[PDB]
Amino acid sequence: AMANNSSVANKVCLIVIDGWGVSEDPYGNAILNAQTPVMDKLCSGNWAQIEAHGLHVGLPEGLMGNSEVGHLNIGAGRVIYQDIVRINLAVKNNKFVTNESLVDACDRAKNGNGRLHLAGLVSDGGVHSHIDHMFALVKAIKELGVPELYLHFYGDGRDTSPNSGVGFLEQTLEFLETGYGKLATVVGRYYAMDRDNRWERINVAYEAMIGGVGETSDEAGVVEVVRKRYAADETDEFLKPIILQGEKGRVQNDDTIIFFDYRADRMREISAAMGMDRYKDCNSKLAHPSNLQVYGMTQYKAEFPFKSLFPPASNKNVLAEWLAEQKVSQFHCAETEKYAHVTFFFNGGLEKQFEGEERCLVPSPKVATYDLQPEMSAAGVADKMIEQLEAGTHPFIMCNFAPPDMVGHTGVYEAAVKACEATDIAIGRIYEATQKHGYSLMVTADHGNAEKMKAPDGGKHTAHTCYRVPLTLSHPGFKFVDPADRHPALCDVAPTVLAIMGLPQPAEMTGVSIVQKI
Amino acid sequence: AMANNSSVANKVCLIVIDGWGVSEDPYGNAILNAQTPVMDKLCSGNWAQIEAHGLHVGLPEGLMGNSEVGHLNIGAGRVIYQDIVRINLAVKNNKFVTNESLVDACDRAKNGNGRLHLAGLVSDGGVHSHIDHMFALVKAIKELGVPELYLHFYGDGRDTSPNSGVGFLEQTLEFLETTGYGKLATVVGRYYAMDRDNRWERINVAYEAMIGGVGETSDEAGVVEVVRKRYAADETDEFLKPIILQGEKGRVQNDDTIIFFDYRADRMREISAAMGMDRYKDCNSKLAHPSNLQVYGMTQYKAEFPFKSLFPPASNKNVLAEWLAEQKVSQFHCAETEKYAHVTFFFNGGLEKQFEGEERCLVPSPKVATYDLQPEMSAAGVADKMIEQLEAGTHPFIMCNFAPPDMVGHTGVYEAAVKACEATDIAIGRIYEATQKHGYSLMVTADHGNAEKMKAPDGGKHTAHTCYRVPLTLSHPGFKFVDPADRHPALCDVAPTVLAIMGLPQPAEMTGVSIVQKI
Ligand SMILES: [Cl-]
Ligand SMILES: [Cl-]
Ligand SMILES: [Cl-]
Ligand SMILES: [Cl-]
Ligand SMILES: [Mn+2]
Ligand SMILES: [Mn+2]
Ligand SMILES: [Zn+2]
Ligand SMILES: [Zn+2]
Repeated sequence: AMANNSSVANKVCLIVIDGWGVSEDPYGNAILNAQTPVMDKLCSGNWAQIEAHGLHVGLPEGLMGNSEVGHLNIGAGRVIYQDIVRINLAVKNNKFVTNESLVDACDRAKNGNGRLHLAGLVSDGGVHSHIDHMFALVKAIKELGVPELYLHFYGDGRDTSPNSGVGFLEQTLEFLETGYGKLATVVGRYYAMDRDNRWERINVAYEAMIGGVGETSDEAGVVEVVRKRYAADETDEFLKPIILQGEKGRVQNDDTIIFFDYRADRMREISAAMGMDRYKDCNSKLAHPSNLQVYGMTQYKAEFPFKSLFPPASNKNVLAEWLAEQKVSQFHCAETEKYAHVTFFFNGGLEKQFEGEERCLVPSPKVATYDLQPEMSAAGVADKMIEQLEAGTHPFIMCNFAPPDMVGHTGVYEAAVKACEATDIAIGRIYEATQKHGYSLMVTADHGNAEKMKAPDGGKHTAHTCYRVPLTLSHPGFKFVDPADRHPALCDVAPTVLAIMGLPQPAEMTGVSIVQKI
Repeated sequence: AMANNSSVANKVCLIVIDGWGVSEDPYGNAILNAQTPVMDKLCSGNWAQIEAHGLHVGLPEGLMGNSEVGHLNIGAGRVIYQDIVRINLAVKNNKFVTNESLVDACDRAKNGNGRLHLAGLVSDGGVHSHIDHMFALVKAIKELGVPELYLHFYGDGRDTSPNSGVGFLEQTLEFLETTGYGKLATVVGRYYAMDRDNRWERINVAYEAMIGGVGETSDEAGVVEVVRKRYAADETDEFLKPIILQGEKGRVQNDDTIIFFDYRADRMREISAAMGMDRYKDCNSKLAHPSNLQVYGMTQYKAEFPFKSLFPPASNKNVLAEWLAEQKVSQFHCAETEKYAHVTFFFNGGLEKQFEGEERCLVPSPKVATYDLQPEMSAAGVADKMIEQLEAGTHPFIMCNFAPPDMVGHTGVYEAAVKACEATDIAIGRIYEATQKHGYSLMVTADHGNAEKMKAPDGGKHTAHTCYRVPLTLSHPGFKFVDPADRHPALCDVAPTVLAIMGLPQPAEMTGVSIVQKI
């Protein structure tokens, strides 16, 4: 128990059903078709339906939700953005020109020797990078007034077929006359983007960038150089270096460099060769430049000192942390299959247990597949939550219910039906104890699943869905309201909890409470 | 980092493959049939095959392993038993006579009014209890010299047939006259004694039979005839209304002591709480509640109860993670999401505690509907993180789990299971190469089998774990495997062996043995 447990206005019990979405279509919908009298009552009158997929939860548009994202967003009281979504939003919304690390890098160049470099995979493959990110960067760098910009083009031959490079090269050249920036290197990813510690490969790109070791060319003719490579059966992935500009186009002493790939695994070696001691591993006859600073689109290794344009989200003052800071104790409970989700992920994506936080794990059943015991261990989770309600120790308690997602993944419709009936029973037992012991009950889900067990052709559908999830509230003194500018979403669950409890909301929660007092 | 990291003789990398068993049968064997050159080499020459099922890992005889049992036993360096196994062993090896809580209860009776009660379900059902356990308690209590012992018989009709109770009753009566000691005091159906839905009006019937003799009077000579008459009236074992023997002397009285012998908690919480706490209020009984009772349970029924238990939960002190921290040696635990709990909560002894110097790493599992769509799962990422720790050299003990063989094995797709095992072997190869570059000894084991048996005999899918042995490998050529003196080697021997290789002391709580020998 924590010192301020008494100051709380309302004690709250939060049930996160796993894989329970709202769909009015009955075909293969195990939730609609199950006997679910408890949720039928809670999901009536004052209840909301909130988004748990796509950009509402920080995922690419149209992509289904999942347990890790779902619990992260539920616990955070804000949208947790996947890296790609963050960068594409920055491009769409012209946010690079005020990006803290990009501004820092351009200030560095401006107060120094004026020289900046851009390096990465240049194609529309979208696995490691996108040319659109490089274009957005060039435009921002120009607007920020950097004197000299050079581009190092790593040719793509795996994510964009082996003969498209000549087109991305032509596109880049045409782009640059913008009227700003100069192409300095072309080399295949086989050399620049090795991830198997074959530093003799890395050395070709390192020497190309530092020393101009390669075939000399200029903007005029560079496409013909590449065509000559194609005719000799040397494709994009494997292009040996082509050198444009002269020493001025090389990565020199005091220069600043930005890698624009957002996937770390194939950038660790080249970035480390430029900005740390791995140049020693290259065995280059060239001298390593002094006083370089390297920036990455994202964090490539925690051990690296490089600043990142989009570093890992700090995720400060998630609900669990804020309650501890407010001196309010809490309880998190799940069975084994979702135990990590209510702990590691619910608490912001890190291994941390906060002062006053008590955790409880219920063993999952030992069966080959969960359709053989569709009720799983929902009953035992219910037992532990009822025990906490009778104690009354913790003003905020929460649990996860596993059956709908885990049985949903089997594709067995009748098993999913039994799973939803057992889950509804457990919810009813918790609800009756909340009403006897003075807790307000909120039921949600992290994403849907069991409401869609059949594909259109009548076969199994074993995946999560994009349907909305419920949000219920037993307290009669509140009414659900929508946000001003967007649909309600999981980021709004935690702000709302705090409102009911009568606690302050931290600035870091950019979600909003979606209830009003009445 | 930690202060004695440099004192270790050998740094150890422990890989726990999930669901990788040893079977020579090629039929449906995705492990054997997959291309696995790395594990084929590690599992040659000096290597061992160790047990991961049944009593070797604390489970009932013949029962397959699972990830919680396996990671518990691997982490603990001892057999982590299941309540049932512990009690059955105690009966076989005459250990009730020296059970600490049983002796406490018998000393209480002996120093007090001399009166002790046994209460539970009397049948061979084996779900909630076993009559063999009750007989063993009678024999031990007699040997301990308790003056008076009374038995309260809850009739079984759910875990055994509805008209079998007369046999268990006859058996019990003959048994008591074989011990010249102990008296049957009550017969009442589990419908009353063993409710688990808070129907306190049912609990009260049993409570009043035990406390005040509310029921039908009988004696040893008559009880069988009474029960048979119940049967003729369509009242079977589960629903027997109370039968009262010995009169008041057989009742639960002031200052009496009572032992419940069921090992399953869910149906004992109500009657035991009625006797030993405040739920007698809920019974609304006409009888006064007795003063100064003491209640003992076969096992712990609820943490909130003050009751001593004959077999309380394992303390699990000085598991490997705690012991390494106590020796001021740092450590690293890594897994992907599906097995992250197993390398943390379970590996460390079944609790939420992170010890000083322990660094943890969770690798996201792939977001696919079912894992046969990406059978390599995230084995490569786990390997990337282990290789980063091996290059750093910070932690003298590092360990990881590889999920694919178990999780893909559960899909029953043979070719996907094969791909899972090939990816697992590749990841192992990359780790092995890192341990040789950076001066670690490599040990590979598994928590139980799965993928070595993907097809049932009829050609259908086999999605379950198995009872096959698992490997234990060691790259250090200074040691040879040696079997234990008195049993097959098992998962409980993995942790002691690690310590032996690292040159560290072994805590007394690790009752496993190192199964290597210095050369
Ligand atoms: Cl790739
Ligand atoms: Cl933040
Ligand atoms: Cl039962
Ligand atoms: Cl112990
Ligand atoms: Mn799922
Ligand atoms: Mn398994
Ligand atoms: Zn989920
Ligand atoms: Zn396992």
